[PDB]
Amino acid sequence: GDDELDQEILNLSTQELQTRAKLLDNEIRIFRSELQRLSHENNVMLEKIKDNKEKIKNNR
Amino acid sequence: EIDTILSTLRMEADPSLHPLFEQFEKFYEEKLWFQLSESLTKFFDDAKSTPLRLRLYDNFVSKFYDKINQLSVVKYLLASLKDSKDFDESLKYLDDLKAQFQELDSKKQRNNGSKDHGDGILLIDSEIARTYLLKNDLVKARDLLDDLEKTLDKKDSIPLRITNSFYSTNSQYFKFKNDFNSFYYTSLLYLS
Amino acid sequence: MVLEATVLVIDNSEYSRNGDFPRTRFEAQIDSVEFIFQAKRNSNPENTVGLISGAGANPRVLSTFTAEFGKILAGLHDTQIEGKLHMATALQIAQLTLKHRQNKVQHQRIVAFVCSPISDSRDELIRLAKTLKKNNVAVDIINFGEIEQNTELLDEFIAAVNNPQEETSHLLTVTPGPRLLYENIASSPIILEEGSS
Amino acid sequence: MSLQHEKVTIAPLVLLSALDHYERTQTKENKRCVGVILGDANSSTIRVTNSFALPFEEDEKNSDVWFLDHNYIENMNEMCKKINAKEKLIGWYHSGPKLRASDLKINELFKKYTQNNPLLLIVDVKQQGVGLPTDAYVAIEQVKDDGTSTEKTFLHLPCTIEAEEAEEI
Amino acid sequence: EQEAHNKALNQFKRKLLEHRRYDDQLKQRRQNIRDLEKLYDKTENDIKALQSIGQLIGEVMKELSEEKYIVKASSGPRYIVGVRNSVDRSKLKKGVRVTLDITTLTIMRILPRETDPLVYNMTSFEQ
Repeated sequence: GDDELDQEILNLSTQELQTRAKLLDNEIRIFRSELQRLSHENNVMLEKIKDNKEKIKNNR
Repeated sequence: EIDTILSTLRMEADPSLHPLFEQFEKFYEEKLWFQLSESLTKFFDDAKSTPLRLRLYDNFVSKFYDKINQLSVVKYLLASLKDSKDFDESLKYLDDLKAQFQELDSKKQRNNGSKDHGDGILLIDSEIARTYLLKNDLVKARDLLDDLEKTLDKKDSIPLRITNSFYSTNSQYFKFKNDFNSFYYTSLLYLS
Repeated sequence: MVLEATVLVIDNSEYSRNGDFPRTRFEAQIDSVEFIFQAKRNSNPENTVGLISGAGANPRVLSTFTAEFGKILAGLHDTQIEGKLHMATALQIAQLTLKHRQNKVQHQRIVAFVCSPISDSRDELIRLAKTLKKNNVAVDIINFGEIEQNTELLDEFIAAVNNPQEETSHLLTVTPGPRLLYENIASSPIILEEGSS
Repeated sequence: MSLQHEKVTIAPLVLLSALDHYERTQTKENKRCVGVILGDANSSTIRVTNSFALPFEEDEKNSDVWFLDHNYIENMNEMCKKINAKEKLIGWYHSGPKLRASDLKINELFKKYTQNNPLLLIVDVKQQGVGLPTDAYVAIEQVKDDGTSTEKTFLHLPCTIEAEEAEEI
Repeated sequence: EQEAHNKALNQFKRKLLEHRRYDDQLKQRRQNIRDLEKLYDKTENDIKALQSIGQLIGEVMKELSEEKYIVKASSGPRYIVGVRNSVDRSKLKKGVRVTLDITTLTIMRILPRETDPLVYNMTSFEQ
């Protein structure tokens, strides 16, 4: 957090800092969608290797 | 910020293109930017060769790149510099804007994940080839034409827009060659 | 309500690139879906959610009924926004998705986001409105498309659907002004809704 | 997508199987069985080895309104590899007497899963034709030079059969 | 500090840093899906080879007719076999290695010359 502290009282208003974290709330609600999107794909992928390897060990 | 610039362009503009100018200010404020796309298209048809066109377009491209449709945004740009009689001006402005969108799609293309922006880059490239033909250089345009042609084949859904711009490049090349038939076939494909 | 299967219709448009809502409407809708799934699932985890779009020049199934939260989410990654929702056909395509369910105990419900003024005919859609309740389908219309200056064809659609039936049609209009689309919809009764039997 | 085609070869199994699946959805009267089509492609000759049903609903009020259960298609394909790992989507069959204009919109959906333009194989269940009771199309998008816009259209290709010797006897 | 509303800006400094470390969870997982895409394919490639069957090599000993060939298999005994259309007749010459099927005994394709396992040790001698 190199911002939203007494460094940034100088740069812009203290009310800009009040609202700025609340524009970072939208932004992490979006990064959470994408991170959970990627949770579901790594759960499906790993199980798709299990499907492959199960035949492969039988032949092996 | 941009409100000031808009207001100077309105006064400079025609009394008939004046009410269209008013519409830009309103839709930007209101965040209804699909209607903003509508008002720009109306304006540019009977402002093609008036000089307000290019100045207006610089303002809006700088602010929004994808909150107002990518395909619309480029399709304005190409016509403005066709009317431009300075080919040295035409070349840099396309070249600069091409750079922006390529930079853009690293961030927006994955986050939004439902709009692509790489399609715009292709539309721009068509005009760059054509600036060479306006400068009467056939070879340079041809090396870009070859790239455009392979890229059309590569996509397995093609917008009408891209195959039109691709033929438009070819058609202008062939009549600098003075070849009649080659022009004809190209224009037939394009008109359809 | 409990014991319920829900097809959420997401309206895909260039109207949802508008920044009225945060920080387009589409990016607001990503958040909204995630919330809705958990609300229903924590009311009753035998509920399932299907997802269709308007995207294209014809609606399409992005997800059939699934108990998988991530399949709904994956579907949104796939969908494209340059398509336009055509509501008449989307209702009919939803009705078929609502015949297929995990269990047949799961009730039938449509939830429809509206982000564009609808330019399908009123009399055309009033037939469809009455088809829904014969199939026992009620429809909750979250409206924020037809309030960008447009009439309420909707008023007639919701009255026609309502009848003695525990599935109950609802008209919700959501404040278009900044208060965060998802917040208001989540806070709005959706698991505190009532029947009409 | 392969934009190069010439012929469609069909195994005998395909035709018979779509007729079986047709009667066991109990389809008739503009409700027409539609299943997936499995086989080899990236080949000018489309070689169709097998076919299976999908859960599908056809509305007879509007055929532009249809149901396709997309989730099922991925699961089924994993079991196709169990049988043989060289069967993929190369189109979809129609069971009806002839080509519908709602079939162009349906064809869109199978593009997502095919490395080849998707096949329409009309398996008749009245067994018409003076040759095979199958017609074959593949959807192609092209400019039309007649002064009309770009269509996606179903263009005819010949029908042929490739039968395994084991099966043929 | 300069304010006692900077006792609540500490709380906002914390949210930013969490988000910028959540950026690193976006970048951690974006690297695991691209590695696993190739690892699911390395095993997917194994299925398509495993479900294929072998083929039996011969050489064209002698033309009998034009759709039937005498081959001498590498299993030994000569057979009479037919051909796939993919092989052309005039690329079938005598002493050319062919595949046969191992359940139909039919040429699918012409194969390069066979070569001894032993002579591949011999080009590995020049040391």
